[PDB]
Amino acid sequence: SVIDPSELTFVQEIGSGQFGLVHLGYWLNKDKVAIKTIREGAMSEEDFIEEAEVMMKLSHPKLVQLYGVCLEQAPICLVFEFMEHGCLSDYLRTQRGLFAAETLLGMCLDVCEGMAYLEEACVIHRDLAARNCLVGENQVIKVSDFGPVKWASPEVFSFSRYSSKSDVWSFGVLMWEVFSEGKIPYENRSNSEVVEDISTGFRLYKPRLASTHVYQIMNHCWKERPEDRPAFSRLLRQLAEIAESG
Ligand SMILES: N#Cc1cccc(Cn2cc(NC(=O)c3[nH]nc4ccccc34)cn2)c1
Repeated sequence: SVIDPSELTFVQEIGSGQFGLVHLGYWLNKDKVAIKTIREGAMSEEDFIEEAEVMMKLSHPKLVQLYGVCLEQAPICLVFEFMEHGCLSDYLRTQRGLFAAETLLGMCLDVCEGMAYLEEACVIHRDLAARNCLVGENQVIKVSDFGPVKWASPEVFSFSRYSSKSDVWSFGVLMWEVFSEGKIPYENRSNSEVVEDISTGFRLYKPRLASTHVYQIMNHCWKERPEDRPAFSRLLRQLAEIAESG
């Protein structure tokens, strides 16, 4: 669907990413929206439209939804549904010390449900992190930006070979982000240092709020070889097993 600039009311500025500015607005003085205006030079306008085109044909309750595309006036923008609490990364940083391990695991499950859908759809995310996840009504997590050495798997570090298994490693890191309440993976480590530690066999430490079982799954996502990593469909059942038990 096509949206006119006159149909949008820019209320306030709510974020600035590498690819553009995000605003809180209204469409047709009705629906509360998030307007993603393009950043010139950061990416081609064609790729900005294609990103949204792909997303509009992927329907899952745990993936962000668009209202449409506003192309008439530059800066060109994407009109998404509003996610009240914003990015998971920011929502974890503030609200830190208030989360329970039952809530945090439920967030991983929300993302895994979404990721298992994209996996079946043969769609590779390539940048799955807490910053690319959005918190909405009743703390539901939705995946966004489905059109970063700290989230990269060894195949990505040295050979740039992305797969659903590359996203599995990323999800393992996203899990650490979630159970660390927004903390940065490999805190004061350089890109060269992250590659060296992982290549030697080292991995992110067990976060305080995570159980031994949670870390067991994290380490299953962090297997050097991608064939020894579970698919998101297997991963989803693994997390649910601990969700109902203890
Ligand atoms: N009401 C309100 C309100 C006013 C100011 C800030 C906030 C918190 N906040 C919410 C967001 N939401 C988003 O950024 C957001 N929502 N859907 C999105 C889709 C794509 C990218 C970003 C999106 C960001 N900050 C909420």
